[PDB]
Amino acid sequence: SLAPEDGSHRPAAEPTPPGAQPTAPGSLKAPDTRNEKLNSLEDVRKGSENYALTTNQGVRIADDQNSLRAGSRGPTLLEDFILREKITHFDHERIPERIVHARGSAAHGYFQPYKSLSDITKADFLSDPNKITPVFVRFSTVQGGAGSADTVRDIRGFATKFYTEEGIFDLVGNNTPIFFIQDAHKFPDFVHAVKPEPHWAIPQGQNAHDTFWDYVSLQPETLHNVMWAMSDRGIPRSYRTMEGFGIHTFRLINAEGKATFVRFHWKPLAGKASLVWDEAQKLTGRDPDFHRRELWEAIEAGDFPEYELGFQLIPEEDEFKFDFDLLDPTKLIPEELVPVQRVGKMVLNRNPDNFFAENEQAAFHPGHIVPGLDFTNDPLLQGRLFSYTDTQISRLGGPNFHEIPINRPTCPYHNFQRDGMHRMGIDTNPANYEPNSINDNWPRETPPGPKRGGFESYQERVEGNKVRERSPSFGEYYSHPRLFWLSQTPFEQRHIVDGFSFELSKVVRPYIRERVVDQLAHIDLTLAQAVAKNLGIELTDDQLNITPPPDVNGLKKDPSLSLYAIPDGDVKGRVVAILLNDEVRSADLLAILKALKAKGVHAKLLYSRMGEVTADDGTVLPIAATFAGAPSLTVDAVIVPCGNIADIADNGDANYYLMEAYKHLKPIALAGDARKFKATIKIADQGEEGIVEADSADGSFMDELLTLMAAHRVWSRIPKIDKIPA
Amino acid sequence: SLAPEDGSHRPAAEPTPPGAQPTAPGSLKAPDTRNEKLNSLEDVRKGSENYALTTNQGVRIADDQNSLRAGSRGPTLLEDFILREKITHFDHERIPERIVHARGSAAHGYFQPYKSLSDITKADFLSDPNKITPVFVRFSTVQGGAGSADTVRDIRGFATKFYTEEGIFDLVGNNTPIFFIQDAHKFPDFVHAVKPEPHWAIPQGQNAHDTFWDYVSLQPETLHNVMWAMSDRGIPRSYRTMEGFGIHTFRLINAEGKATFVRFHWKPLAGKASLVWDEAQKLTGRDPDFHRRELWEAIEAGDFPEYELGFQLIPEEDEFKFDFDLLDPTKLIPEELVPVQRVGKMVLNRNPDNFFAENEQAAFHPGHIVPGLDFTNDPLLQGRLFSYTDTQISRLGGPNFHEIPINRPTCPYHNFQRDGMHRMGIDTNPANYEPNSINDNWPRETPPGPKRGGFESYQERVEGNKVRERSPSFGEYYSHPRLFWLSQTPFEQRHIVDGFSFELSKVVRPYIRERVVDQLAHIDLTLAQAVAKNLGIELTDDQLNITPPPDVNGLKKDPSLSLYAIPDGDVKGRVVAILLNDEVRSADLLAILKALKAKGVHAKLLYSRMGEVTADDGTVLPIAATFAGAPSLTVDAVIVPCGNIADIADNGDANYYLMEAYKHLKPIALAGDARKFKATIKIADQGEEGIVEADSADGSFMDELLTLMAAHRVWSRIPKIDKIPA
Ligand code: HDD
Ligand code: HDD
Repeated sequence: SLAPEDGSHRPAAEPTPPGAQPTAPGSLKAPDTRNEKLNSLEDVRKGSENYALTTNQGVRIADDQNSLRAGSRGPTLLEDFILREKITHFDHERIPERIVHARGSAAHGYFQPYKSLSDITKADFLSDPNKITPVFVRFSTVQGGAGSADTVRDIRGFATKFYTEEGIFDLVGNNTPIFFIQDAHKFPDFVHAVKPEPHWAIPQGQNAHDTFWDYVSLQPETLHNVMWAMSDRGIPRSYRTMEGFGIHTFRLINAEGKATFVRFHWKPLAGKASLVWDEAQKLTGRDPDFHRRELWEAIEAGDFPEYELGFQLIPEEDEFKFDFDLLDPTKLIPEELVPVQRVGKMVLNRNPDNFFAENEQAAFHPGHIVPGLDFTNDPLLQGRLFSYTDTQISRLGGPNFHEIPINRPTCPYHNFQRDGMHRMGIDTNPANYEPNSINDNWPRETPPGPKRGGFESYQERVEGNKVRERSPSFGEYYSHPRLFWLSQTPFEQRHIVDGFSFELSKVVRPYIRERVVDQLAHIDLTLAQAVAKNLGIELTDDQLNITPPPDVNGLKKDPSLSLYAIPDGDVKGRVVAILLNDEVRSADLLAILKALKAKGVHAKLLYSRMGEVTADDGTVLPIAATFAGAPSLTVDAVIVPCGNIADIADNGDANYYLMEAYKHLKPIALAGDARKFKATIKIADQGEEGIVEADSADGSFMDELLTLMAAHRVWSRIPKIDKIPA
Repeated sequence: SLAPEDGSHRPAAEPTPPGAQPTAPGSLKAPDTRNEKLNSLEDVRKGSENYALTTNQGVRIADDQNSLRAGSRGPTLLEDFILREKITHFDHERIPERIVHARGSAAHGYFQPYKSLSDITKADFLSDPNKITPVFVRFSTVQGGAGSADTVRDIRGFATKFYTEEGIFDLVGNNTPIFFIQDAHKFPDFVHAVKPEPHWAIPQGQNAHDTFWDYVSLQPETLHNVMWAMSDRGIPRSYRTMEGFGIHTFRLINAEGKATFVRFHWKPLAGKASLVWDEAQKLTGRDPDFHRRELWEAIEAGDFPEYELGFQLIPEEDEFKFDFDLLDPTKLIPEELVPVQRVGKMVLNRNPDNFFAENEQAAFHPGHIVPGLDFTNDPLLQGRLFSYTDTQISRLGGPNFHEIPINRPTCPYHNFQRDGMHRMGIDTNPANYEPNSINDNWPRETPPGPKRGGFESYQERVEGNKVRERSPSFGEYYSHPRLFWLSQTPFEQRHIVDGFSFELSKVVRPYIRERVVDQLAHIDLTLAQAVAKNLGIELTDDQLNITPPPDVNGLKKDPSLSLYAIPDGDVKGRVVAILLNDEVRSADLLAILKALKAKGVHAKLLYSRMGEVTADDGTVLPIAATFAGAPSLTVDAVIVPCGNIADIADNGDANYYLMEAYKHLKPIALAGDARKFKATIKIADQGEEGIVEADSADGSFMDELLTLMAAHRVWSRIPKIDKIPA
């Protein structure tokens, strides 16, 4: 036996906080969590304990340490079938990554609606508040490869597979409410532009290069989503703290055949929260798997990601009531004009067992709809419907990708389709066609109906010539970017300016930067001037005189577009670094941890080495990480208790830890002699908002810190940070 | 026309320093760089200027902006073949990445021997110093995906495809002289252990995780390459500044049929140089494409990567003369015992045109040898021979991957093989079998001979039973790690310690850390105690009393194992950050740029914003990047000219710039009022070795600076950096 005697190789099969236990496969970690999809994957789950090592043919292997050779220093023999099976399988492990959104992290969960929506849709998964629908959700970036970093600036994908009783419904969204382009025909162009440039394949995971800004400068329709991407929306703190949107207008179809237009929304119940750019960038180097890790660990801890499904609903007769086209995917529907009606709740409560088998192989496709939904003519949606079926033929090896376990419906599926690579189902039907008499025409078509009926498209009127033409109604590019800008707080505006300025600095051809600044002058002259200035560009007289675009249906702002305008902080599942010394004051530590535990906030105990330290009273404190190994990038706040402060006062790493957290606007709390650390970050004797300080770590020292954490970052600190060399 | 009037979209077709011009495909950048292989690709290069946009079938496209739809707001029509072709090709762009070494960067060049080697090898490419062999070289990391970061801690791959007159020879090596494991049967185990863990696919590009150290702790044969990976060898400054090795003993065979044992080496003519860990890790976040960028830009600048090919030659009668087995790929041959004969030089002088077509699709395989070379019984080599043919069947789509342009021989190739997916050659031979009379038996076998002859294996004697058994002569695991350890400088020793300490700190299961510490105590107690101390572990008495392993054939060190013991700095191609201010002392800048130019050292002008600044004498200085956009991580030294130092004196980014560079041991030079920056980095009034300072930037100031740059980093500074919060 290689396992240790004390059984410490095996993670506890119960919820534990991040870092307490090694992470494990979801069905070993949380064996008691179940839903109908997880249950149905049981036939393909393979265990391992107490089984013999075999070939794939079931032959027991005696020596898995050597090749077969003629003499123990001799040549390897071709007859070594155990070696060749094992190397062959290794040699063919990889499958193509997704063309876009290659980088992504996934979890199982469930959805339930709040009430029946049968008055507006016959969709079965929305028919009954008791009806629970298993889900599999994959979150992702867009641009980078599967091995790229999580906390890049990019759009995020938020893809949900609902395993309904009437088929698979995939809701394939992003974390911003619009897309960059209007017609699918341009997708390979846009994607080629944002992707690594084709001569040298640089840069990975970054829009900060010439071809992307070239495209944008020439295609003003992209400016709306670019504004989002340049805002702090482009750097979420967690997949748990971002919004999701279906982007397109789709249709709900009720049992009377009435169509209602709908846009889909996901509201994060843990609230909205983003990083700051310098933090996000550095974090791609300190922990390129930060969001993937954070997601897995939240679930293992029982901080399950929760989201609320919502619908913006527009009657058919209201199609033309707005200043923009409902079918234009570069246009959002302001919540001030059409509120989001709450629909149901989704909880992600189980990690996969095998990342490749469940996550890498999952195929999501927005054409996968169910009776009670239908499409519209949104010409970007329209082209999507072709792609997500097509791409699976190479990515997943052929037309039986629905038989890969994670993709299988849990409801019945029967039809006359046969064969194809790696065909699993063995059909016993004497007929493989219809109509047939030799099996009495089974499986049979089902008329549409109120429930359990066949799919019928809504009979929308089509009238016009066969044209490759953009609708004139789509030809307005600035008003939405402007509404977005005006809806942001002043610090969010600063961050947008600085996103454009940093990205444009990396564009080598100066005329591209100028053409982008010219485009910004059409959206807002304040934004345009602030960017221009950071680039050494002066606006012309002409540019200074560009009339701003009209407001959107009378709105001069919509605060639902801002991350922070309306506080919606949740501290549960956030993390605090506690910087230890070799003689910690235990009364400080007890108080800190007790207050954190009460609010569901985790802690990591840091020191200059691993092992343990002993507190003043003899208490042994296990160290999670070093200052350098778990940098401030990875936590939401930092607390330093009293003790032997001299032990760390001249530690570069410990000082720097505070400077980095200070710069990135995080709450910092210092107790007793840990107040000495005020010098390092240049805090006045009388203190400042965002630095909590006191003789000892209570009375209200933890309440104040916890209040700063609910506000996420100390925005008021922003003018103070250019000073600090961090 | 969309290009700018002044033609600044197009980079000059002449060598230019990094950042001076946009980078370009190699045949547009260096159209007159030719070699036989590059010329032979001309049939497949496709241009673009002045051609009409078409489908793949050659049909001109009128509107590449719109799908075809029934009405300009109507549905997309299935008959849109233009859209579907474009989206189909997009949907299938990706191919499986390499199972290992997926991340890599490649260039064209040539090789030429220094003298005829026909005394020891009939290999045609080694027959005449005037024989020029085109080459294609791909450098890589090992663990991470195609999308992961360059400056990770990893082994690096160094693969060279020689397009010889008698066949392709691929020399498929790494940047350390041994591998982790003895027998190819264990390669899937080792690789699964090092790769992201299967439940959650974390971590990317890092050995710093439980499963890797689990394997290492249980397989002491790994310890030798583990030591190299934990040293600064695991973090090269550049693919130009690392060694390459074939690892295995192979054979040269001469025209008389005499076999000589050979190990291959590549010696970098730019010298050996590595980053420090904190810089490397941070650089994976600031520029994950840094090595790829730096290789491409060196070649565009004319800093061609050059390497000397070297052979360690051991006569057949000397097979058993050492105290390790020549066929054990975890053992190196110390150059103190068998010197490296320098045999030729390879120059990398042209970048690819298309990364995907030339780099991603390149197939290298060590079984691709030519008459004059042969294999040995090394059980790791033996197993590789199977893998590199097998893996291309999925990765490159079939058995015709040799017809992919970058992979084609430039010499004749004719045989009876036919068909296979994407067969390009159209065979006219009446026969597809031999022996045949219908084509008079052509193409025909060729007897082996001194030149242009067929391949015959060296008739090595085999005697032994069919066994799966490790040779007992491979059962020694510690003496090579020890020799490597003892051969490092004191500062390289500290970085090895820090390497294990950092990595093991991230292993969650503490017993794994302990088991690894125990292994180190079988190598060297000093090492084992220093790593234990960082982990909060105490060695027992038993561990304190483990006898060290014996010397290697009497050697207690070999300075050729160190990166830095023997000075071999070359500053050509290195880069310095010059930090600007809004009134630069122009006389300082003239002197600096002049001295750098003379040594081939590049410069990047940095400021708080883009655009320009104007010098005291009115010279207009273009800014390359901001302090934040081109961090000190990306440069070899920092110089700060005099001028209006007040302008940057209080800029946090400029201050941090100097702190970061100082912490990573880089030379810093400060002229006139720039010396006010001594305060940010805590430098005593009467100066410190590694900080160049003077009233102005005279001739002596630049010589001192360039002398430091030749020593790569200021190792004496290491005790000062603990103090610095950066
Ligand atoms: C016409 C092509 C096309 C266009 C216009 C879009 N996409 Fe897409 N998308 C794909 C073609 C595609 C794809 C090529 O089919 C992918 C890559 C691999 C795959 O399975 O689907 C994909 C993947 C993909 C994923 C990852 C699903 C997963 O995690 O596996 C998400 C979240 C989206 N897309 C979301 C969007 C949104 C919100 C869009 C605009 C509203 C959008 N896509 C436009
Ligand atoms: C038994 C399997 C096996 C073993 C023991 C090794 N490798 Fe390997 N290697 C592969 C199987 C393989 C592979 C699966 O066939 C790869 C992956 C993709 C490809 O085309 O070849 C590969 C790729 C690969 C590459 C990248 C080539 C390129 O850039 O495309 C390098 C540099 C090496 N290997 C070097 C080594 C060295 C120096 C080894 C030990 C001395 C070694 N490999 C052991």
